[PDB]
Amino acid sequence: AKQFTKCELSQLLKDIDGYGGIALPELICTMFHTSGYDTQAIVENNESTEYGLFQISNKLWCKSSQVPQSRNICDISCDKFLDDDITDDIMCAKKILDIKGIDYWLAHKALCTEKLEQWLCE
Amino acid sequence: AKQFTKCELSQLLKDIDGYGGIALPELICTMFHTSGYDTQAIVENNESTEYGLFQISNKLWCKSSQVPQSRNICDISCDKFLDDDITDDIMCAKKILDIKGIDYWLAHKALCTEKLEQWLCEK
Amino acid sequence: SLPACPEESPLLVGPMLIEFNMPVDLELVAKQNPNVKMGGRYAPRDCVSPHKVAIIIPFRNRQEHLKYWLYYLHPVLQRQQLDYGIYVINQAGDTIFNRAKLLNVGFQEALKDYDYTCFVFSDVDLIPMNDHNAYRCFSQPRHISVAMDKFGFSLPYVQYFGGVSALSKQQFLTINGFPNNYWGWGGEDDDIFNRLVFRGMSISRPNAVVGTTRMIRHSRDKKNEPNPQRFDRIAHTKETMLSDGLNSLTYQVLDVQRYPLYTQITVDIGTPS
Ligand SMILES: [Ca+2]
Ligand SMILES: [Ca+2]
Repeated sequence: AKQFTKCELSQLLKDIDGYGGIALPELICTMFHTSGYDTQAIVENNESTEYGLFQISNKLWCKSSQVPQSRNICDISCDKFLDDDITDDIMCAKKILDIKGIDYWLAHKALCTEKLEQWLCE
Repeated sequence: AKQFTKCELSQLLKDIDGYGGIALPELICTMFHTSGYDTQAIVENNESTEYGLFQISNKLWCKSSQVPQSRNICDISCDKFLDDDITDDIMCAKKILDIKGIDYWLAHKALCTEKLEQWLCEK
Repeated sequence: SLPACPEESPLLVGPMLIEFNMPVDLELVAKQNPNVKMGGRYAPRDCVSPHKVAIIIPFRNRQEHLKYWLYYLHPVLQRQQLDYGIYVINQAGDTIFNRAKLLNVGFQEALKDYDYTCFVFSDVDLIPMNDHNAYRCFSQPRHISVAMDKFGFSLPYVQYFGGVSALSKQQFLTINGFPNNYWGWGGEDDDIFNRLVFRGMSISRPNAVVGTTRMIRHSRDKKNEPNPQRFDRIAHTKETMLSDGLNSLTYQVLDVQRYPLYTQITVDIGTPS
């Protein structure tokens, strides 16, 4: 069981700072409201489920028994987004960022485009 | 399954824009309060059930087991209003519009005749 | 004897990690918060606060939800330097749920205890993510839960007044209180909104990043199935607010429980007509 902190998570996504018009602090704001930095956060729905720190949907990004016809773009089983190792979570989130964009996460436009100082980690 | 956004629903309701004199953002506002853009929204009363994004009732408009005597005005099973295609949902809604007007959805009068500017998709 | 507490509290920490995965022991949160007096009452020993806040919670059979609420809110409310009280208005029976009527009771039942001048009306499953989100009233009616996670952290609509709100005693009296004739889910928040606007008032909100809120994930309820009369009722608030409200409110108090963390008032509020 692993739960990051704001700055602890920040140093881990350093390669993402400047990744396609994306500021790391805006992305930190995003995950705080998305999962609260919790590697084991999970949201269960009727047809779908969202897994881990990046809340990655089994609809198309990963693979589960719930949605067997998922495209499985990250080419991985969904509950690998529940280990304490987000090394693979980052690899998939990077694909989300590259394909859908940072607004896959609803909280970015709504909350994380201004007042970014609280999410800065220096 | 499917649940639309204010912007996704906007592109799918083009052919209905102005139908009955009801503008696009009226619909979007109306269906939000009505179903929340959920295509699988099901609300069943004592003697009826409302189906899908438009919450079409089985009391009069669709063929259902619960209401086997239904007039079935829209020639369709109530269950096709729970899929992820709203093509035939719209064609029943056009028909509800023709007969009953916008007042089938009472949310329109209540919440969707003022401040329509928010239900536009930005870009 | 005691000075006036500042406009802004020094104790505020901002963003708070909210979790619902762990077990909560009401006995422990009590010892966690020793300054909270029997019945869920707290007032600063350091200052005198202008905010005399009665916090009303409409309730039936969500004790596990109530645990988490008290677990997070008491510490927040104390760091906000509020002269507050916690009222859980519990609906006795198995009949259709009436959120707005329970709120009316809470207003009337809290006044019996103390001279409250502000009233936070809060659902039991709504937790704030920032303690800068003030749980007290303003010059205008205050919408506190303005960026809910279930809504993608956006206001679903600009006339939405659901979840958590704050009304001064005079704002609550101007609109004849809340409606008592909304049985079931939905509408009461829209009607209450209509009452305020028709009385010239406007909605005051914190900015999105402050009014953030997590909701405790739960399956819907049979005793609170969606009200099919609501959309018809919202459209006639201007004509019904005078007849239905605080003036036409009746109830029967069955029980009053003074718990360490909250005051629970079990009430018979009747049945739909
Ligand atoms: Ca992982
Ligand atoms: Ca359909």
